[PDB]
Amino acid sequence: VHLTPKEKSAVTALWGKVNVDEVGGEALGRLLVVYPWTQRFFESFGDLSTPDAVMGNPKVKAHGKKVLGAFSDGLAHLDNLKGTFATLSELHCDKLHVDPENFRLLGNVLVCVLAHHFGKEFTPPVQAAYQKVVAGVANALAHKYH
Amino acid sequence: VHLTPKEKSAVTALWGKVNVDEVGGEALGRLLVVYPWTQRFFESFGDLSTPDAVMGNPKVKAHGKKVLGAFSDGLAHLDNLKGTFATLSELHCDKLHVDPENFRLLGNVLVCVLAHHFGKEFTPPVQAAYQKVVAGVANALAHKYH
Amino acid sequence: VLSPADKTNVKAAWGKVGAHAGEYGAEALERMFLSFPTTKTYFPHFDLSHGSAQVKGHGKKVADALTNAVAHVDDMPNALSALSDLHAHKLRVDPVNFKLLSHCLLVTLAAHLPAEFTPAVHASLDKFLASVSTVLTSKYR
Amino acid sequence: VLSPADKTNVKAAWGKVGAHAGEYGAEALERMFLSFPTTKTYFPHFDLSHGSAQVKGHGKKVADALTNAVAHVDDMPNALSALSDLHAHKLRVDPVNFKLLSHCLLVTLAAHLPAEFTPAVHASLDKFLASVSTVLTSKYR
Ligand code: HEM
Ligand code: HEM
Ligand code: HEM
Ligand code: HEM
Repeated sequence: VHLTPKEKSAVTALWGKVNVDEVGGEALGRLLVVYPWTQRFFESFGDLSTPDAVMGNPKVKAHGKKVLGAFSDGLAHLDNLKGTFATLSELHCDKLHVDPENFRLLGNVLVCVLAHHFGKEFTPPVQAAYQKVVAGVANALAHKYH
Repeated sequence: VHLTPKEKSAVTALWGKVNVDEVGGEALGRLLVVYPWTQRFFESFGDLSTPDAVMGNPKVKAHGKKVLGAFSDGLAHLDNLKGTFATLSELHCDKLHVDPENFRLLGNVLVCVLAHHFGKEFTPPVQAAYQKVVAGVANALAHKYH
Repeated sequence: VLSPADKTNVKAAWGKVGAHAGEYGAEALERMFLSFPTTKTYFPHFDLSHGSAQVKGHGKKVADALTNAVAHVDDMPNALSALSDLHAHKLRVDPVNFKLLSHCLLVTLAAHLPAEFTPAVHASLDKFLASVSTVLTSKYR
Repeated sequence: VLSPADKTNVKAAWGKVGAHAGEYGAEALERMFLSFPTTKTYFPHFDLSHGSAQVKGHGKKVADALTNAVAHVDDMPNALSALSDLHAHKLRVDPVNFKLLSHCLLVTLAAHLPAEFTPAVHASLDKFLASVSTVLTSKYR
């Protein structure tokens, strides 16, 4: 993904204020809550019977931290996301068989979580830059499909 | 796209029996008929008021021939579709602003047209190989978006 | 929505399918498993080879559900009520998958009914399968 | 479908929006135009700059349509009947675009209602906007 100097500035500046222990778990939990079919992938995580059960699930909080780590990594290698997610792509694509549309959904939920956490700070231009980033990550993750 | 020797054989063998003056117009017409919003892109083509008006539209038949030509070209350069559709990508993406989901829809309608024309010959394995091809073409055409 | 003409087209085309309904159902499944490998994850207990009696038997079930939908096209929500719960709550089938099966069903009909698969009927069938899909995933939205 | 709880969540969250409805409507549009450039092709006669009175005025219109949907959430098809014809027949808006606007609306609410945008309300709103979207494109399927 190609971000303008002012865009990379907006993204990174925001990503620095991000609560790594929070955000990640919130995004994955909201995905499982908002798009129920995704739960079929984390049955081993325990009880995902209710939103409070999902959001309070430590396995969810923990995996979320991992997911957010992948995004930071993608943030550092925007010039080469395909190479950066090659292993993750193989995982989600060849092993888990997750439909690519779901990588897009997680990216958007992540956008919603950032807006919720940053409020006014998450202006339209800033969201625009982040949409480009999650768009790139989703494509990179799906690259093992094409 | 990577096709197995037996897959490329299936595809090419079928593509040879294809009626170039027919197939192309049939695919584009069915797209405009089945997915009406796509008509907003060909208002200059005249009356697309009814299916018979759409299928009988010479502009539709003519453009279809062009579209089918692009597929044959993609057929010859499967090892480099991105480079092969770079100009077309710029056209549909930067100029026309066609949503990528519609490249997928046209590819599938094309699959339906081939099944209709070839009947039994269009076996599941053969369709499987063609789905891979249209999947590649759609991604290549969208490459100017990512 | 499903217009009076759409309803007529669907009833006529399905009427043509006749006794081969079960066969075409099995064929669409096989086409889906081959063209879209991800869909196979839902059928671990199934042998998805070409002559599989499991796929043969399941195609009959899918066909019968569509026949039910055509017979009660004006009250599909009620008619298919049980199948929605199955696919949504119990199976957690990804919504995207209904479009792949739908496409494979259209491809199978196109391959078996040259005379009937006109652009008009093709559009009617697409809207119909889109309506069946909406009901089966309604336990989502 | 929209469960009794969903209905309650939507009514409550929208109730919070209050008088800022028109403002949030304009904001979601602006967010959509910026994040998803393709959507701009539908507004040639519009100046889509930041202080655009055209976008300000249109956001009010979008907000009022959603208010109508919330007030008649149990008969949206009827209530939004006219808007569907507009977007489908007349405008030929690509269905994909309703998801982009929906997302931008959810993002705008998340940015303005921290206390209310809980995972539960978030899910209710998504289903609601998904239902509004289905009606607006119903003149397709
Ligand atoms: C933006 C897209 C996504 C990113 C960046 C992401 C990232 C990750 C990461 C970092 C892991 C840890 C893998 C490891 O241990 O090395 C993982 C595992 C996993 N992901 Fe994702 N993921 C994404 C989307 C999804 C979606 C949408 C689903 C399913 C609905 C999913 C399902 C899984 C599963 C089931 C695992 C568990 C694998 C295991 O450790 O046994 N992921 N993902
Ligand atoms: C598989 C995807 C597609 C292929 C391979 C394809 C191919 C082509 C080709 C070969 C041309 C001729 C361009 C030239 O004169 O050099 C063209 C033009 C055009 N295409 Fe496509 N197309 C595809 C999908 C679509 C879709 C889905 C839409 C819209 C719903 C669309 C809209 C247009 C328009 C409006 C033009 C006319 C441009 C002009 O000549 O003024 N195309 N396309
Ligand atoms: C046109 C939409 C579909 C129809 C009409 C349909 C119909 C059916 C029917 C009638 C059954 C059998 C119910 C019973 O045994 O009581 C069934 C089962 C099932 N369907 Fe579907 N189905 C559809 C789409 C899908 C899709 C898209 C998938 C997943 C890719 C799927 C996966 C399954 C699974 C896993 C079962 C249970 C199989 C078993 O364990 O025996 N279905 N479906
Ligand atoms: C949540 C879904 C949406 C709602 C509630 C909504 C609502 C409205 C309303 C109330 C109007 C004004 C009608 C009038 O003037 O009588 C309108 C107009 C219009 N909408 Fe939407 N809309 C939605 C989504 C979209 C999307 C996704 C697009 C395209 C990206 C779109 C494009 C337009 C256009 C082009 C007009 C006409 C503008 C003009 O010429 O003044 N709408 N919409």
